[PDB]
Amino acid sequence: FGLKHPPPQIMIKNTPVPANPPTTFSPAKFASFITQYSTGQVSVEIEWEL
Amino acid sequence: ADGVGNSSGNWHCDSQWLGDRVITTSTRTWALPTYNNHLYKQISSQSGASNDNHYFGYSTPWGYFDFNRFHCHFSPRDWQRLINNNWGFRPKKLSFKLFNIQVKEVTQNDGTTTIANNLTSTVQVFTDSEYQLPYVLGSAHQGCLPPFPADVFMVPQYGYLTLNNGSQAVGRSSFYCLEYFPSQMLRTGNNFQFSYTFEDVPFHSSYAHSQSLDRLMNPLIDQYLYYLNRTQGTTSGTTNQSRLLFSQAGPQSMSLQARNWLPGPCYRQQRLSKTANDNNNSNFPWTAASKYHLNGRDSLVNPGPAMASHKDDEEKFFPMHGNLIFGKEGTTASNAELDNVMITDEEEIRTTNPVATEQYGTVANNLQSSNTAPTTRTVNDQGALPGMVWQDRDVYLQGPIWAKIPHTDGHFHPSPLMGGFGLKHPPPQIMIKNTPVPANPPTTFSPAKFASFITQYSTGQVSVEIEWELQKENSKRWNPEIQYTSNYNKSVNVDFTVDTNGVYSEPRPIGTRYLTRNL
Repeated sequence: FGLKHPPPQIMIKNTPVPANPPTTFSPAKFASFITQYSTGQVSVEIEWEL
Repeated sequence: ADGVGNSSGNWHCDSQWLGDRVITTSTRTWALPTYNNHLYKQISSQSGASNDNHYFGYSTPWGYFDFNRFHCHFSPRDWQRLINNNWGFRPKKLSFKLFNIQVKEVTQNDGTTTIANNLTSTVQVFTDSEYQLPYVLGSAHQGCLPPFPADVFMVPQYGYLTLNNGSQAVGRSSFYCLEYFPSQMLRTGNNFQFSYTFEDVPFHSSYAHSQSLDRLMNPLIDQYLYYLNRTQGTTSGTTNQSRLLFSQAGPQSMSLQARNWLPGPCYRQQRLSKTANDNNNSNFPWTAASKYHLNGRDSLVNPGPAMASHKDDEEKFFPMHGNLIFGKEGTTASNAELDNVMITDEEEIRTTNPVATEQYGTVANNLQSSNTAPTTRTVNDQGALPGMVWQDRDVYLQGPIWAKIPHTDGHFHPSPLMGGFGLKHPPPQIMIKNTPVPANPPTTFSPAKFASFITQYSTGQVSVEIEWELQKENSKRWNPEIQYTSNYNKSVNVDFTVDTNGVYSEPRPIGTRYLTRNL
């Protein structure tokens, strides 16, 4: 089936958790994060005509 | 007010364009360490430093939140859209939110480090709505919400200065303890809200002038006012004797007409060519720079009065310390090259404001007579005269938004010389801090100061939202207008995006003044 307005794309992401920052302020880009992942359950349900 | 498994607030960002106003909101992630080991530290300049570079003050364990830059709110597409259709704008309302706060403890036992959650630790936050602490915003300091929403940033440390007699202090100096303020303590689950309303402020002139002060008349009709145009005699035999003669100024003698207004005030600055070899071979800066000194110590006027960068067809000369200079991505902060920086141009105000490199004009300075010929003098520093009309300095996507007008008895033009809107009651400074968590105390009571704390930091999300009023343009110009565009030519990477290494960059400065108006 071709659709002008198909089911939209759901996007998911893990927010970045910074590691311990330097004691003295630095304007440099923060590039030391805590490594972690995520898991969960996803349910889908489609009603179809016959 | 929630538990540990419920999130406070969401990630909003985006912007909304309404009929007469635009709501720009942005969310970022922030980190915060402990500063000065939870100590207030006195800071003096140095022993043997320069007289001008002297200072006395304090540094606190408190951070603060900065969002006083347009690029910390707008986006390149939004900015281009705003400046290509509007004759002005100004802030109307402000909302601020802190949420999703986590306090994380750090442990060190070897070369490795371990980070753990600390659910019972609080965080202190408060806003100086009564404007009692010194205002350090509006000084073009670093550390506002990075231009790219995906960047995680760091909360700058707070500190202030006071009166100093050399490197020392005076009894008139003040000390402010920020723990001496009512502050809100919040754990993982709590959040902080804040709302604010800007006061009345003039619209920013986001347009150039299609006319000029010196050319504001009819190019077809003579004036009915006479002007002295000759002192000798025009007739034969009288060309060598004095005789006053009066003419009427028309389209030809267009520089001798009568006028109503004068160009803005001037404060001359030195000139520099963008080509290195065309300049003088000496270290003249700070020895040939327009500088002002008070209390016996000098200081440099970097922005200075709003004055045109160069004349027409110059495109090569800029005043020394006469315009904002931005840094390109990944540029050293000490002795960078000319091609690694970004010098802003303020030529749009050539019509009203005098050029910075040149003078205001000449004034007679003697009583001419038969024996003595008249003599004039060039004037490079000009104050304020009746009938003076001028224009303010433009603002840029990366430039400052506002500043705090000092609480003094007198003001002439409270518009900041560095940027945009001057406010008597600007958005207050929000300060945030990590409460100190003591380590195990001694078993036997000791009155000594407790100086063994648990090392930990904090992180969270900060949302900001400003509602801005817009002034629409209704121009009767027939031909098209000049506007900001992206070059269509092929390029390795497009402007205002990330490179293969994921580093966001800003290639050029963008000014608001693109549309035109008649004087």
